[PDB]
Amino acid sequence: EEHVIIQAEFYLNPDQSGEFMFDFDGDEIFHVDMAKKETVWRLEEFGRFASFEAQGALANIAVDKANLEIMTKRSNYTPITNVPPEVTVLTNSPVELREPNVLICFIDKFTPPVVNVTWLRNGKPVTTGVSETVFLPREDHLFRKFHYLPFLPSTEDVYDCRVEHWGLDEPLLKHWEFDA
Amino acid sequence: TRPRFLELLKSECHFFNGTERVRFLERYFHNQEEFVRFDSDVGEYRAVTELGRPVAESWNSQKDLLEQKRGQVDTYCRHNYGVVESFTVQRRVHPQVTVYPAKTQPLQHHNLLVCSVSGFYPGSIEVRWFRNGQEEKTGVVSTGLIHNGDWTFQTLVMLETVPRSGEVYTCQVEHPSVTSPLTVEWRA
Amino acid sequence: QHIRCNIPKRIGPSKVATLVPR
Ligand SMILES: *[C@@H]1O[C@H](CO)[C@@H](O[C@@H]2O[C@H](CO)[C@@H](O)[C@H](O)[C@H]2NC(C)=O)[C@H](O)[C@H]1NC(C)=O
Ligand SMILES: *[C@@H]1O[C@H](CO)[C@@H](O[C@@H]2O[C@H](CO)[C@@H](O)[C@H](O)[C@H]2NC(C)=O)[C@H](O)[C@H]1NC(C)=O
Ligand SMILES: *[C@@H]1O[C@H](CO)[C@@H](O[C@@H]2O[C@H](CO)[C@@H](O)[C@H](O)[C@H]2NC(C)=O)[C@H](O)[C@H]1NC(C)=O
Repeated sequence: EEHVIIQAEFYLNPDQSGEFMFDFDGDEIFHVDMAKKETVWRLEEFGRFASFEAQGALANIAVDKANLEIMTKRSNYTPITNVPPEVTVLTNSPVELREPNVLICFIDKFTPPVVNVTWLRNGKPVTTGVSETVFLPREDHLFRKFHYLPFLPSTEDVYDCRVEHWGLDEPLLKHWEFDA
Repeated sequence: TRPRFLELLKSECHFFNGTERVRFLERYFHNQEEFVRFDSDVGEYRAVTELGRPVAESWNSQKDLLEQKRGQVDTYCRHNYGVVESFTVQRRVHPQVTVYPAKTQPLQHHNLLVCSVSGFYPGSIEVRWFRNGQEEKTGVVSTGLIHNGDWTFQTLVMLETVPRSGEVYTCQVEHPSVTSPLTVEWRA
Repeated sequence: QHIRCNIPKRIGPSKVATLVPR
């Protein structure tokens, strides 16, 4: 296969959370913000090349939830088995003192799609300019997710990506420090 | 906390040689378990597990539903390829390349030469190390292909070597964004 | 220029929502 486009959607109970997104060769083209009924492109420029009626995703989620209600009953209410995530923290590119870079926390191979993620600097939470992606699909049907934190490299700053998952016995933390 | 129940739906469109050969798949999952699916290669729904048998039977008896699904390769898959083709399939971003020393042990000195290739797209790439003009393979280690989640990729291909005065190292990068291999030399 | 979505099929006619087991 030269290319693959995947329309992925899901609904979860009792959290009552659902997502709808299109993936192209592992990357996200866009997702729909349920609450706002708006199409959110992964890259700004995409909204000038195409369009999608967000209203359709809401209709789809309605069906997925209805199917979950029925399949939860027919499966005798057997709960999903928690699968703990694998976390990786790396920079967008080689680090250089006083040169703007970006820290990336890559959470992969886990389910259900629910996680608490916090960027810690020297042990204290940081939210300045932090961004994230929705839950992305995998061929093994688990989930992937990215978290970003733009920072200014320094030998005085230590970072950690703290991740919490119901399949994890304790908060998982990944450390990162400038290599001097 | 409490038990969770997850329903998953994936509609897949697989393309081989553009839109010359296209395959549509509609897959239903419950708690990570695929129970029923439509595959354009078959033309009807097929149960994947016991839970999906009654579902396949009910859906398959509705020919009007099956006809619509049989037309997705054309009015869904090929249609969407046409729309995003220009900024996805044809997307190309040149890689940034840098070579620098690193230590496999903060103790002693630099004994690793890193060829960093970043910000590129698509993910398909080839990196080779050369010492004094001869390709080196036995001492090469890498992070493998790394996806940044933002339509860019990167990879670190490290050469385990102890530089000596006079030696010349060369990192060679081959990628769809360029019609000629890119090279960065490093001299000890 | 318009991306189309594929529409899933309802497994049943039931329009009931029940509170999942504790
Ligand atoms: C999950 O389904 C199984 C089998 O359908 C249930 O197993 C037993 O079912 C009988 C009635 O058919 C009950 O009298 C027993 O108490 C059940 N034993 C157990 C604990 O497995 C099972 O009850 C169902 N799960 C639940 C607890 O709802
Ligand atoms: C994310 O964090 C929240 C808040 O700490 C977690 O919710 C708590 O979970 C504990 C179980 O260890 C309960 O005792 C608390 O009552 C919960 N707080 C409330 C009121 O919501 C939640 O479990 C975490 N989610 C994940 C996926 O790790
Ligand atoms: C690759 O895909 C093309 C269609 O995009 C297949 O068809 C070729 O199409 C070109 C023009 O678009 C013609 O000039 C060729 O004659 C076609 N191929 C032949 C020889 O029939 C092409 O066949 C596909 N490649 C293969 C061999 O699978």
